[PDB]
Amino acid sequence: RPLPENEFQRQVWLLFEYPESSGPARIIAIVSVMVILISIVSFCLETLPIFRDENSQSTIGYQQSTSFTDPFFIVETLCIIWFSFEFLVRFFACPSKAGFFTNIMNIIDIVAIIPYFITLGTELSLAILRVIRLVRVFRIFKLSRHSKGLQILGQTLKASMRELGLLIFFLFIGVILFSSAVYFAEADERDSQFPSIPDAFWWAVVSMTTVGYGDMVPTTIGGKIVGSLCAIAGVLTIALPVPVIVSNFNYFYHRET
Amino acid sequence: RPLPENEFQRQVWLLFEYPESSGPARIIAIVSVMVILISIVSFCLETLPIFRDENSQSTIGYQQSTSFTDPFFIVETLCIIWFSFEFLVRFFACPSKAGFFTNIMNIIDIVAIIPYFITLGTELSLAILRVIRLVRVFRIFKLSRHSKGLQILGQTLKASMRELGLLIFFLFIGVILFSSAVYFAEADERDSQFPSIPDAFWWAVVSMTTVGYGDMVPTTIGGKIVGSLCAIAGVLTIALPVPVIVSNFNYFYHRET
Amino acid sequence: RPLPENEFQRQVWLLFEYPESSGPARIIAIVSVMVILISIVSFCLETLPIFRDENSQSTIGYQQSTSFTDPFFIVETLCIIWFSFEFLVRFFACPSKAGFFTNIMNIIDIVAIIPYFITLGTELSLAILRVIRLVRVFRIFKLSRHSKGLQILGQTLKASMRELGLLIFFLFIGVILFSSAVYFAEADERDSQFPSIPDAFWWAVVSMTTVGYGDMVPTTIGGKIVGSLCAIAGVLTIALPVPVIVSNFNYFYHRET
Amino acid sequence: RPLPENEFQRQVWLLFEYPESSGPARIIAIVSVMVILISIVSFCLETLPIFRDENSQSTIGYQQSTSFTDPFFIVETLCIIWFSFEFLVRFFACPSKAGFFTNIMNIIDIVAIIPYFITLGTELSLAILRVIRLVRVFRIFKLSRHSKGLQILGQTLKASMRELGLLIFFLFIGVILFSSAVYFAEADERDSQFPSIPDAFWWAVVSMTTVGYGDMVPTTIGGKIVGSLCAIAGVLTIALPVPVIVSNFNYFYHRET
Amino acid sequence: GPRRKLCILHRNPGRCYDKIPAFYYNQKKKQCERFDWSGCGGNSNRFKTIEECRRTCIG
Ligand SMILES: [K+]
Ligand SMILES: [K+]
Repeated sequence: RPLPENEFQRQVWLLFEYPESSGPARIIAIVSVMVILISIVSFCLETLPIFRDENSQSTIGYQQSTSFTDPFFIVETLCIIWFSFEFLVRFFACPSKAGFFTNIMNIIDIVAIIPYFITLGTELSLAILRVIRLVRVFRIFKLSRHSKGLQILGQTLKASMRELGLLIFFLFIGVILFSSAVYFAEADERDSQFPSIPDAFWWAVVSMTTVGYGDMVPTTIGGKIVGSLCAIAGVLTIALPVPVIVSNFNYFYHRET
Repeated sequence: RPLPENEFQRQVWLLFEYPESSGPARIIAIVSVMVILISIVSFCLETLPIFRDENSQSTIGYQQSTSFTDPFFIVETLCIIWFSFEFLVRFFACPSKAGFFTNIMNIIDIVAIIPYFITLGTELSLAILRVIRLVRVFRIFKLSRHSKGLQILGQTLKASMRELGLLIFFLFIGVILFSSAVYFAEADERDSQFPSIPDAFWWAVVSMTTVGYGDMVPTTIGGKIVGSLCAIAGVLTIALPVPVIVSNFNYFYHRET
Repeated sequence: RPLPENEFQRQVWLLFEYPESSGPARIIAIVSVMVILISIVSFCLETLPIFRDENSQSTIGYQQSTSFTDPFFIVETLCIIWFSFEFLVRFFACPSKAGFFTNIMNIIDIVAIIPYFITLGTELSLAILRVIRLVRVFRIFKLSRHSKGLQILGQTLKASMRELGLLIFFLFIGVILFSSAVYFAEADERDSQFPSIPDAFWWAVVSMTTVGYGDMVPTTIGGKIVGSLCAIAGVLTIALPVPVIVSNFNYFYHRET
Repeated sequence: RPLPENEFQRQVWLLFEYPESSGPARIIAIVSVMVILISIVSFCLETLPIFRDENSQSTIGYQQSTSFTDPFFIVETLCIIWFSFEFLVRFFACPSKAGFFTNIMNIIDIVAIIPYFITLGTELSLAILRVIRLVRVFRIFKLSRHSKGLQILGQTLKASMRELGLLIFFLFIGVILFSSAVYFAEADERDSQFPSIPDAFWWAVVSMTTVGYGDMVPTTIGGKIVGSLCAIAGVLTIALPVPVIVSNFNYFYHRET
Repeated sequence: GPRRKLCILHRNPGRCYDKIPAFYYNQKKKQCERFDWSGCGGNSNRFKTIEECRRTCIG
């Protein structure tokens, strides 16, 4: 990547892009990491009943007001201010403005920055607000800028898209098969825990993944046989694409050194 | 695989066999795929209590009549008519009609076609109808024609028959052993979760596969020791032939490219 | 593999030792396989409450009497007399009688034959009878004679003794660690599900193996952290020796071909 | 390492360092192994309600008195006396006392020795006592001196620190993501088992590891979808660095031979 | 109390439309409570009479 060459844009770009270049760059990287971690902790703690009950305060998790009495709103505002400053500096110092919005890291930053401003504009349909609150957890992906392992995992996911799709397709086929089998095998009972095939989807996904929650369990002998087959076939189906994905991850992992 | 050479059968065979040959072939492939998933969705949704209680419609899932008031029957008959049209075209355009019935991909179509016509002839024994409606789910395998990964999985299953049988045999031996151990270790208890060894088969199969449903759980010290041994032996037994089957799948998966 | 050389002992040894040698040898092998399977089925059905309650019949599962009214006793007697006849033929046709008792495939036959005669002798302590009835399940290992996969598994177990011991040692160390951690982290709770460290051994063994029956579950935050660490460390611990054992099994499996 | 060369320090060092050097050295090694096992058994049995209720004796697990009537305190005193004698001999016979404390094998001895003397000095805050009694279990790590497998595992853990950190980081990211998803997808429910995202952390760690206790289980359709995705992603993120850790373990394991 | 998972479970009325007077053990309340079962689905944390729920969730 070429330097900005402006003699001041280049300095800011080096400061905010390559932490190893200088001491100030390293401290800026550490500050950004700590800010992201603080934002994640605040987002997770907003949902605790201690603050939720003893308080807008539940639809968004923070009270948007000029006074800004709520500590959660203060922390979120500070984190969003830091994120906005960082993104604006990077966008103003990016040598290629046309190609700036193509990198996945900048899209991640924009996704982590939008919901706060969307809520602020709205304050100036309820499921939309819940979805906006839910997508506020995507700032955990802002750590991919400072973590090399996260970048390796992202490259592995990009390269192993076909294997992931094959795993999903095989899982769906097995889930449909075993859900139908267990619904029809355990249908002539009043104590049946499978009311329909779409409900048996939960049992199929739980059994194939070897999770075994136990909330839904077959009772009839045919149900038990179907459950055995579901467990074995789920083990096999999961184990088929996983070695390919792991080989891709190892190739991208040891490529660094 | 050569063309029929009839100057008219060849065109239909190319249209209904090779999607990449032309645009109409691709649109026919997409239509077939959409019909298959529509049939799968209809079959899964026919079991929901919303339509089942507000409805014969419970034994077969649809009402066969000239009026055709039931939407599920309409969807099922449209999917079956498309399947029959495709099968008749493929049978009348196949250059080798003698070898047509040997391919598994055509046996799958025949199996997905038969149960609807069997029910129609019957309405034109109760467990027989239930098992027929169960084997109605085998149209999910009709996606193997349009999906390459499903064909690789089928070839892997064909090639790894001995290893699959070995896995089943080892699982059976371990299940018998640990069911006997857990029954006899926890037999002198007034309230025991294992009435007999055949009922302990369920606990064994959910412990070896590490699903652990929790419906059957050992209580006495000997039962707990047997359960830990069952978990270890089951994970080892499963891990024994899984790498062989995975190697077979990977060989068939990288064979295309 | 020398023949007995008696001109009649050699024929008997060939008949009862090499199934592929002649048609009668294959018939004898199939008959023996069916006899072992029948014995296993009878042993499993002996415990069913249908026959157990509607019957002596509970201490040993069958009633030893001259009339022999119990069908289970008749089946067990037939299987045992076939086993004894086969063992006597093998012992009287073995070229090396001194080394006959060294092969574990014959120790299996003696172990499967003894308990019936032990009960017969004592018919003409209560836990001893239960232990005898438990070791009566070892006739499932008589299939190793007619199964190459079982022999391969036995050779793998013999070769991988050190790895199995290392797996057991690692699992025991992890279980002690996490049982102590979960007992002390959830000790100041009236509703705590861990009465003691030996009782937490069960939770540790089922969590490290990802079985998770759910009977014992941590409740406090420290208990939850301890449980997560236990699960992760158990996955790692089990995953360590398994590739070595699998490599041993693969070497012993592809050696035959 | 060279002998001390004192003609008496060297003899003691060889006696207490190389079990294969002489018969007395093997005797001392077996005695140390048995003493460590006895200490572990006594520590685990101190928590049984048979002795704990029939008792100070609950906060520390033993009662310090001159009479020493409690068998657990007698056993612990003997074990600690042996450990202190062995540590003193090894520290007085170590050729390089400056480098003696750098070895982790002697840090293990010091850590296993301190709690008893700390409680003894206190006899002559309550959570501190619980933490001390928790770290009292680290004498199980004293088996690493007499077992090569534990040394191999320690070297593997030392070499695989980056992969362990990557696994922990990936687990944390997935846990945060799926906890937020399952909380927001199952928030508008009175019977929701996820009061908050930090509470859903337990469900996330249980699902991703596929332990599946079932104490917290999704109910809404979005919850079921999130749970299935959580199981899949947890399986994948466990399977990513485990092969690298396994390769490290195998390299350290076959290096000895 | 650590009883069977049959007891560590939340009430699931089912997917049907009925008000069957069943009894389920609530661990949060540490006791058995009456609830309305729809007549299908549900989980093992379901009993016909309170006597059996108190039997095999308390002892
Ligand atoms: K599980
Ligand atoms: K479970």
